[PDB]
Amino acid sequence: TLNPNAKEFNPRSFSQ
Amino acid sequence: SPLTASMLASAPPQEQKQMLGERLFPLIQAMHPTLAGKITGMLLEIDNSELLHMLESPESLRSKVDEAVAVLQAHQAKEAA
Repeated sequence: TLNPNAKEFNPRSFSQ
Repeated sequence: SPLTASMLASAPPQEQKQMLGERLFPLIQAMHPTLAGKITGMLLEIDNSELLHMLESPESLRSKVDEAVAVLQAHQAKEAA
């Protein structure tokens, strides 16, 4: 199940 | 150039997560621009085959994102209090 303490994801760009 | 299961097979497990996140992120950000990085991070805990399914099934992705936002927001309520 989903853990709200998970590492944030960093995309290559936000214009994605 | 869509992401395919064979593309993912060419990569180390950690890179596969990043590759999956790259495709998921714009979709998640469209749904929830503020929470997008955190929501994506949460979903990336899921098995890669299931993440591929989510990329193929907008209904499946939307249900999972709804779940993640509700969990994140419930957690935030506990921390805010």
